[PDB]
Formats: sequence, structure tokens, C-alpha cells
Amino acid sequence: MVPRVPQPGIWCPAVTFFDSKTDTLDLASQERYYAYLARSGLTGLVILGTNAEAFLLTREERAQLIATARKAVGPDFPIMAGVGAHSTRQVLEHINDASVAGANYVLVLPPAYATTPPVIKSFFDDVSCQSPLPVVIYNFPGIDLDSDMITTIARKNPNVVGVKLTCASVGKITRLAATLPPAAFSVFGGQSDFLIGGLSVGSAGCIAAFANVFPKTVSKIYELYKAGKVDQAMELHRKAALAESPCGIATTKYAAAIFSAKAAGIEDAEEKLRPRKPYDPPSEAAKQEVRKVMAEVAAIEAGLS
Ligand SMILES: [Ca+2]
Ligand SMILES: [Cl-]
Ligand SMILES: [Cl-]
Ligand SMILES: [Cl-]
Repeated sequence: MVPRVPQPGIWCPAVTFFDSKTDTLDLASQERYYAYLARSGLTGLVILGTNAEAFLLTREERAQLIATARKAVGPDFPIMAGVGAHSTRQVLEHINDASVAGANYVLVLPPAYATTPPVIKSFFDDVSCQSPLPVVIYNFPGIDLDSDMITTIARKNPNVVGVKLTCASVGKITRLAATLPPAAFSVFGGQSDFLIGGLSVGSAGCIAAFANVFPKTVSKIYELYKAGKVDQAMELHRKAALAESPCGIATTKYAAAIFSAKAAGIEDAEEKLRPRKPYDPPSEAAKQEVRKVMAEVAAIEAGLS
């Protein structure tokens, strides 16, 4: 069974497939893709993160994706669902939808419509208390939450079980560790390129966009660190950080289309991984860059899977 407090490890915030002719979710492809990712050494999936274009989805689509995730991975693989919105009412509706659809945890943005600090504090208090699922603070700056607010929120709310920091520092991680024991609270960095130092000071690890593209490689990096084989870990980490260069959403979707989605046997992956209307796909030149810059890590991934 999935623990109350999210397991340290490597998590992937999965991209979203759209049938472009009808502008609807492509759930058959989505299920194939989620299942492939969960079978590539990942600790868990983040569904409806920012990479999934969650804010472009209807409430019903959000719930279908969570349910599709659960079906793809089975009952023993952790799912963290993004639920962020503008009001407490919307957040609670998303949370309850997530709970019914099978999520284990909910990942919650602070309210943004730049809000004040007692507003942030009372929001998280109200949300943790009402939420049927354990809560991970989603810090994506839009306001930025320092160590003081996070610790305050966590100490008052035992249903708060972690934080995703998007731009995590070694200082920030350390401060959190010193005040919040790991058994009750998991810190996640959002950067694969942070994870070298990220884990060396006791993060719970990482929620990495790039694990969409080469999940086995990103998991190998983590696995080598936990084995103490720190020499080859850093050498592989280096290569992977190099390949991660291209960054936002449209480029990531396209990389997944030509690497992981193809590996998952999804046909026409490139059309299905266009950004949702009316947003445009990457330029030809952006696409050429992806293929050149990621070719080496692709060969490594074909070697590990
Ligand atoms: Ca192979
Ligand atoms: Cl399905
Ligand atoms: Cl194919
Ligand atoms: Cl492969």
C-alpha cells in the first residue's frame, strides 16, 4: 500500500495527450504512456502538474486523467495529483474529485489571483483540515513561500506531508530538514540539475520534467546515488543535465513525443503531444535542437531499457 507520507525517490510530472482533430483527451494513448513511465524505475507519478497543462483542462478532464493514471499503474504505485486553482472552493472540488478518482496525495499551489501571508496561511490551514488526502505544498513562484511559512504550515497541519520546491536551493532544503523530520514530511526539488546537491543534503528527491523523456536514465541517476556509487552517478547526471537544456512545455511534450512516447508504442505521438489549442507547437529549429542535444542520452536510455 502507498504510505501517508510520499516516498523519497524520482517522480515524473506526466505530459498530456490530445486528439488534435477533436481537442479531447486521448485516454488510450495516455494510459499506454503512464503505464510505460511507471514501469521505468520511477517512484511515483505526478498527474496534473504544470507539465500536464492542468490549467487548460476542464474539471471532468482532470478527473479522467487521474482515473486513467490509477488504471495504468495499479493500486500499489503512488499518484500525486495537482489540484491548484484560484479559490478554496475550486481546490476542494478538485481534491474531492482526485480522491474519488484514486489519487494518494494532492499537490496544492498557494492561492494566486500575489496574495498576502495570513491569506496563504489560512488557505493551507483550511485545505489540510478539509482534505481527504494528504497534502503537498506546491511552491511555484505568483507568491514564493520561504522556509518560515512552510514550517509554520506543516507544524500546524499533520495532514501536510511535504513541499515541492521548484527552484530548490541547498540552503532551503537544509533549513527544512533541520525543522521537519523526514518521517512526517518529504521535501522535493523540481530540478534534476539540483538533485546532485539536492539529495546529498537529504531531500526526499525530485519531481523531474525530464523523466518524461528518459525515465530509466533519470531513475538510474537516483539509483546510483542511493547505492553510494557516486562517481558514475555524477558522470551520468552530467550528461543528463546537458541534455535537459531545452526549456518550456511545448519543447518537453515534443521530446516525450519522439523519445518516451515512441518507446511506449504510441503512434503519431508528435501530433498528440501538441500543446492544447490555441497554443502553438515548437518551431522546426527548436525541434532540430531537441534531436541533436538529446541524441547521446537517447543512446544511453536505449542501453538501459
Ligand atoms: Ca534497448
Ligand atoms: Cl483508457
Ligand atoms: Cl510507434
Ligand atoms: Cl528505450
